[PDB]
Amino acid sequence: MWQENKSWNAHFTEHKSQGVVVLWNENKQQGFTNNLKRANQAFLPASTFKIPNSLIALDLGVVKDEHQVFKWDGQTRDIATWNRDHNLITAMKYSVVPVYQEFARQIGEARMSKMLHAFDYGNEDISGNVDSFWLDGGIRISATEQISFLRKLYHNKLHVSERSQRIVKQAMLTEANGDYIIRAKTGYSTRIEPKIGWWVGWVELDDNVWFFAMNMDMPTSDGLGLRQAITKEVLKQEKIIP
Amino acid sequence: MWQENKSWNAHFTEHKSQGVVVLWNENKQQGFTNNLKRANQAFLPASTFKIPNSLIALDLGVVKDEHQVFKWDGQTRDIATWNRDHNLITAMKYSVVPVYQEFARQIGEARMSKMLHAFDYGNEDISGNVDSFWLDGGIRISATEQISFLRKLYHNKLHVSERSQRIVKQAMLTEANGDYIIRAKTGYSTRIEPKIGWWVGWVELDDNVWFFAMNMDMPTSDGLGLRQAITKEVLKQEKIIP
Ligand SMILES: O=S(=O)(O)c1ccc(-c2ccc(S(=O)(=O)O)cc2)cc1
Ligand SMILES: O=S(=O)(O)c1ccc(-c2ccc(S(=O)(=O)O)cc2)cc1
Ligand SMILES: [Cl-]
Repeated sequence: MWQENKSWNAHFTEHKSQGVVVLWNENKQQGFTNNLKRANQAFLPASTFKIPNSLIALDLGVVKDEHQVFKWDGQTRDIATWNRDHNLITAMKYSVVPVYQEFARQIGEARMSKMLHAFDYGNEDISGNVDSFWLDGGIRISATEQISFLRKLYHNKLHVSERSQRIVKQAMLTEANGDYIIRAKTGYSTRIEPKIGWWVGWVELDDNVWFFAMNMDMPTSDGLGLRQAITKEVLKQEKIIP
Repeated sequence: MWQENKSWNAHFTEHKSQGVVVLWNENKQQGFTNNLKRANQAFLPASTFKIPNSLIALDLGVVKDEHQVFKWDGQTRDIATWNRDHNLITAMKYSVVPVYQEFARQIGEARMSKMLHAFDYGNEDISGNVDSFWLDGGIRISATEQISFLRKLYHNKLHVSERSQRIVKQAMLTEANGDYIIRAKTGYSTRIEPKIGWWVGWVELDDNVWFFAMNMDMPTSDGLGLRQAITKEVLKQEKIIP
């Protein structure tokens, strides 16, 4: 069911990095990883939590559709793409934290806890601040737990409307060409050690889907593109993408 | 409403070709084309009909979802990608006619005719074989009529469920990167003169969507790649994509 391939560590060492990549072959019901232990260690989800947060806001009517505009609050922040109006698509694409903090406040603690319990998401713990617990609160999730959550979403099995799940999967769209489709979400856990970069999602092929969940040590923002670079190197090594 | 911009004709003359490109700026509600007459000339839709065909098959339950596998019927045909099992996603990607002919036969002429009238689709005529009328029957649609149909699909305003429209828009996914998303459908009218190629769809940006419908003279299959190349050069010139 699960099997270890330490050859992938070469792609992390090439960049003075350390992390885990978890792959799940859906047709084969078989998984692969370079580090079985780290694959099952739980971290703050950071902005990968925007996937469940989006599903919850949509199912509860906090967000009516993927076109609804959440207007900039006028506060100029460090990330320039945040200083503008957004909808669900662009809020996801640029990980616009302030938009999702507003979602979390509207959802509230009671509804957020009950939804995460129904999702079986990570340790299901929302302890901490209602609008920041996924960045510095008590919630934790492993790479394999991310995949288990992503598989339910792919098959429309979560306890939200199929419509909510289809909208979030549209918003997760990251890349598409004649060879594959990638639906994924980045994340960067900075507030609580150890600082890690996330990348979770899946690769749609003609005949199959490969779910993936990776995280890696990330001491600064400069290495964030290594998330994408290293995952693709593993995908290329395993003959999943050309 | 429509502004003629015949500088685009340069992009057709470079490649020994002739045709029309039609653009619709959704935010501004203004349209652009290099040839208003041809923009309103109605042709056989060819495999661009796979968009309404998909919508009807899904709304009637002929297609359960985008994952349902439709087995190869065993007959080896000239296009190698057709000689395999398909789902809705890959049947649209590779324009697998025999799969959609089976859809059309199950839909039947009565429901096909009723649905195209509800869709306001072209001249709404399905005379000929129910499983080939978009290739050699009486149906005709112009580039501007493709735009108006696609605009309803984008806004979920066609007379089918929101679910069917979301699934078909997912299946139209052609290309996606950090700059744009293209949902579109190719078509090649081969059986009745004039032989023409189609490309219809839209380009999703952060802040806007640009609908497009193009067709061009296509006497040989060697020029089919010019549909996307010419369209993209127009999009590049208009600063829609980089
Ligand atoms: O602590 S702040 O509230 O100012 C903060 C700033 C930035 C981020 C951030 C960074 C990168 C990414 S992503 O590259 O992984 O998508 C996602 C989110 C999170 C929190
Ligand atoms: O007449 S046949 O039944 O043998 C036939 C053969 C080929 C095609 C065809 C060709 C190209 C494209 S596409 O490049 O626009 O996607 C779509 C469809 C249609 C019918
Ligand atoms: Cl999509």
